[PDB]
Amino acid sequence: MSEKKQPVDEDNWDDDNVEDDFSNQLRAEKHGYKMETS
Amino acid sequence: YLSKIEELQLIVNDKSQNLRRLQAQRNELNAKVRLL
Amino acid sequence: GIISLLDEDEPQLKEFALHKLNAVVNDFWAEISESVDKIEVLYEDEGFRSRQFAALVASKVFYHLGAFEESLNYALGAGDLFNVNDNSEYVETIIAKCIDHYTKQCVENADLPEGEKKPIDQRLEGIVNKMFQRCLDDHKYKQAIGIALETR
Amino acid sequence: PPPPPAPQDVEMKEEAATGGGSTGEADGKTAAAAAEHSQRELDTVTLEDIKEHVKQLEKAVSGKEPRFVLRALRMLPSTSRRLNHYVLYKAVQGFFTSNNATRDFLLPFLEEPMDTEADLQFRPRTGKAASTPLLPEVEAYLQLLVVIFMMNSKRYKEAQKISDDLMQTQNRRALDLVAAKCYYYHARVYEFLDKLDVVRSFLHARLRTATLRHDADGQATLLNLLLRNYLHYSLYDQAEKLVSKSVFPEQANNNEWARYLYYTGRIKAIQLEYSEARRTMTNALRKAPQHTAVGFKQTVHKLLIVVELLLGEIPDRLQFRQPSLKRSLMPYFLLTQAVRTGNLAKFNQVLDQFGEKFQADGTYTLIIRLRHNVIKTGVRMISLSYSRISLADIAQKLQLDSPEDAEFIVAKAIRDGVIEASINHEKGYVQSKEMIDIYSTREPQLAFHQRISFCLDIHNMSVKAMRF
Amino acid sequence: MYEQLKGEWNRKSPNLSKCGEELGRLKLVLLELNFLPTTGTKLTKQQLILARDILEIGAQWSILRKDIPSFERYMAQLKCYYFDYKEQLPESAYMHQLLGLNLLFLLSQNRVAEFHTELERLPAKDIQTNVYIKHPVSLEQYLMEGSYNKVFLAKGNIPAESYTFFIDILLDTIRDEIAGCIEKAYEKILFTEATRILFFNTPKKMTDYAKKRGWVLGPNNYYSFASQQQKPTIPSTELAKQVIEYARQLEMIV
Repeated sequence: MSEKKQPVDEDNWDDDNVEDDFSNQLRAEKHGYKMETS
Repeated sequence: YLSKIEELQLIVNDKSQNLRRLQAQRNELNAKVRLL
Repeated sequence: GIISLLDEDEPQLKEFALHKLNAVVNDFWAEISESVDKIEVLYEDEGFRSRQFAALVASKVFYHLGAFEESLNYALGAGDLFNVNDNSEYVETIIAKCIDHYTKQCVENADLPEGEKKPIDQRLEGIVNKMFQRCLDDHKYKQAIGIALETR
Repeated sequence: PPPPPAPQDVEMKEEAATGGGSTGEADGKTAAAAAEHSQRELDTVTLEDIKEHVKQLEKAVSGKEPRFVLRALRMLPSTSRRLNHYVLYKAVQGFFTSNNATRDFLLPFLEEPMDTEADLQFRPRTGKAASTPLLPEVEAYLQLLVVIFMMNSKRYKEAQKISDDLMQTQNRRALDLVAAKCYYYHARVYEFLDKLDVVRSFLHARLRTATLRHDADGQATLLNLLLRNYLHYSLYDQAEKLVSKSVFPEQANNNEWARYLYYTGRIKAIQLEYSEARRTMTNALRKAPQHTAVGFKQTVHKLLIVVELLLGEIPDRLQFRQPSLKRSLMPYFLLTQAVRTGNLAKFNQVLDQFGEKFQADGTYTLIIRLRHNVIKTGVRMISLSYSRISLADIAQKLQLDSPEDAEFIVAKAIRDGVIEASINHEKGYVQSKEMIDIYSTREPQLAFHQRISFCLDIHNMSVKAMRF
Repeated sequence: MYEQLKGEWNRKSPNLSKCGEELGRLKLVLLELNFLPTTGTKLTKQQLILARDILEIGAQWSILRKDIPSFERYMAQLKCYYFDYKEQLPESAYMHQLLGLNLLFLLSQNRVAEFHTELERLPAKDIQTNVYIKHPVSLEQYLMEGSYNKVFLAKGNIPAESYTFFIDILLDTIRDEIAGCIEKAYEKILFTEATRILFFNTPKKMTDYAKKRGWVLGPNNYYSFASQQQKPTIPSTELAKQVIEYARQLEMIV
């Protein structure tokens, strides 16, 4: 039931929660360019 | 009203007497299984 | 916040606080529950000559919070205008518990030979002999002998 | 004229059960509650809330309410002939001409089952006669010639409060069960126009009268009314629950208690709480009854886990997301993304982008501590990460620019008690540690008392439920 | 009508008890008038608009005489002045900073939820405007952000009609929260971190701290104690008694 006030109102989808958890890390060369940085 | 409400509700509490009826069923089952 | 307006140490601003009480006490049921202590201050003060009304709103707020033996204490402390009421919630439930204490007290003192009792506090017996006359002069004496059951 | 036979059928199926059957279930019954037709009738009220009720349009106008409210009489055993009258009046809608006799002519129609005869003695038939006509009138609030009549119909329901209070007998386990619903609709129709003012004292004294003599499903439901009253308007009398916490019934309706704990979770959320508020939000969350009502958990869940957003330890919440809620959580998805991100310009640009939906929430408590939540997310992550970090590393990794406010951060984090981390006091430069080898053996078996004592509590509860 | 109510209008303090003469006049206002049961007809509330005015000025008297029961008294009067059901009043003059007086007093006495009912009673005038409120609420964000130096950055400009006593109590809630938070779980501080977190380089008040909290004033050096934790050995028999009542509760039930 919803007898309240509220009546007023996998391809990547599976990997999507991790994607937004991956949305803060080098999304996808500077990794590999760091090789020649030193 | 003034002093006439509580024992009516006490007889209502004979659902506990119905609990005794349930335990009576129980001990019936047990006594007769033991008879077996 | 209606009790901080009481630094005037006479009853003459306690009366304005009570004129606020009997106006909006049901809205301010949240407010008096902290003020239980100063209602005690009003009951303890014999110079506070409105201590009848102190015990009145004391039994009111304790009827709200669900205190019942202290509702009995300050129900006896409420005075002579206490029993006379004809209201259908407050006064009849608390005189129900009060004369329930009267009959269990008369049972315990009927279980207590020759005195050494708890004496009649000075605001019992009111609706005993006043609603008893309702039962008598309503010309059916079954309550009039039911009290004789209940007192032993 | 072929569809109105379906209200003709369900109407008689309702008041057959209600009138005759629950009157026979009121005569001598109700050992605890043998009025099973009361719960049957609340099921049919949910059925009239699924469907159109009886006569909102139904291809005609105003057929059943002038019809069936006559002639109940409760007499000599040929009152099934008055039921035969009720049944064989149904040639009027199919064959004859329908005429308008609702919402205007109802004012003597309600007085007809009293002015026929001394019908019967019990109030659930009176609550029937003022509820089962008038609840089919409330859900059409188009505010033109319909809402003043909801107003007067629930003034007759205030007369039903009067005839609930002075009716001669535990008929409150029918009338409070109907009155929960209809007093919610009271609050609805009263607050479709303005805030309700003396209806507050109506509700107060109505809570008072249901105190001990009949304390069955009235106190908790009227307290939901009072709670949502104090919720929709200014917030002064939550100290009333802090001083008069009498909120514990049998928790009967099994969803009333759930949403009750939800509403008081919003209360403790807006008073101040993380822990107790999030655990009663969690208990109401897992005490969601079903999903048989479309998308009604969803907006209320958006406002439910605001405190879990305020924890900072929340991931994206997407498992709840109705796709019809997506176009409304276009702010809220990026808001929990702003919880996962530590950006400051995005922390205020989500606000600068969605302040109107944040006002639709209307909770400033989230943004008054959500920056502090961002810095506590930072301190939880990095203080769980490294043993002896420096305050400069985390500080100028999160743009603090000075040692002394990083000192105040670490100091108020010790004051908030997450990690041991102290300062190698010369100019800052934290000397600290993590905490493994804290304890692992006698400390579980401290909590295992609560584990298995909770288990044996539920054992005895299943015993007292096996009793039924 | 009733001219002499205004007898203390514009000079604000020649004494304490001439304000007591005004207190007797407001006592006669309580005899004759009694603002709360007065329902409507809003010309019997215009002398109550005057009462709102001169009792805002009486709240200014309450901060002038330092009386905190009188402060909470007249502040609960103002709280009731926004509470009586004729909300359609002339717009209150000291409205912006009576909320600020109450809020900064609350911030001084360390409350935990009346802060948020303050954030709920009038939220819409907090972010857009009202520096008497807009400055304390972001100031609270800065206080529990991690800066007791935003205190002095702010005290650059906060008299705000006698918040001076309350920001002195705010200095007090700096210093006794230093008395707590000076070594909660610290190694050790020295004279200079006392000089940074504390202020007023050395009075007899940080010396009073070192001789008042049970403190070891080390050689230009500080320690909470010689072990800082009072050294934190039988977890068995108390849980054996727990086993007694635990087996007991598993008994009597099936």
